Amino acid sequence: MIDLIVSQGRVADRAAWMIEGAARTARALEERYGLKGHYVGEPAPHADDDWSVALPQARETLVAVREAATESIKGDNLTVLVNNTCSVSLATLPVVAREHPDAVVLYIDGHGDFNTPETTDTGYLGGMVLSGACGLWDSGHGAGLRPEQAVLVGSRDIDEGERELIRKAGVRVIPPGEATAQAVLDAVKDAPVWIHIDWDVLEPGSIPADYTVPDGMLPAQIRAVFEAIPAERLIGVELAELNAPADSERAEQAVAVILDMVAPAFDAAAA
Ligand SMILES: [Mg+2]
Ligand SMILES: [Mn+2]
Ligand SMILES: [Mn+2]
Repeated sequence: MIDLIVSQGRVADRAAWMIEGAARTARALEERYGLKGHYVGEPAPHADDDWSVALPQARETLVAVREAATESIKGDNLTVLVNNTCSVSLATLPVVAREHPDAVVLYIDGHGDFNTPETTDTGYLGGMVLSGACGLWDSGHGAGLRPEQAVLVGSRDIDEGERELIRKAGVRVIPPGEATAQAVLDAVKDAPVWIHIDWDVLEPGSIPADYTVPDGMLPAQIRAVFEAIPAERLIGVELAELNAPADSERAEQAVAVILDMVAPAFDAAAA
């Protein structure tokens, strides 16, 4: 079955509606699969604070997400986190790597999220998530994820400094035009799999752009990844960074696309 965990506490959010987007996504999953989410954390307004300020502010939410994710990973169900920001994964990825040292993390994101305190241009915690989990810097919530076990999927237009940190650490990158289901399966080999998704990986707007080559990943490419990962091997899935206001038509349309992408994996786990 499925364990649904929903972050609703601020974790460095610089966007206005990602807590609301997480809630609406969770609601759609509850209605479709007959689930009741475990909601963690208290909302707070977005702000452009430095990671050194935002990170301590988020400690209570991160600790609570860590303990909820730990219980789920140790059990028998599919762990599904609907997270406001990628930074929630500073708490979950060290758990994944500890409980499943052989897991491959598919970090599906238009960005690398591999900055350190020394290299970040913007101070944003969300751009430091994968490097933190891999121990390039100390988030205060552990590390232990081998960069050799992390695969960035859909990332593009990466700052050349950050791209060299990624390369030196051994993180593989599969850009959108290479990110077929088979390309992703070849990267995973026989490993159990954790999927982390930042929706900015998706090609914006124009749903049937039939005569142009997309720069981002298409919804069909994400679905093909969820179709291809065997249910027995899937440890869990994180859905992050839907920026859409509560009760907006936009949020209703967005979660319908999300449910279509994740259905192969979630339908199988619910059986
Ligand atoms: Mg499980
Ligand atoms: Mn991200
Ligand atoms: Mn991103």
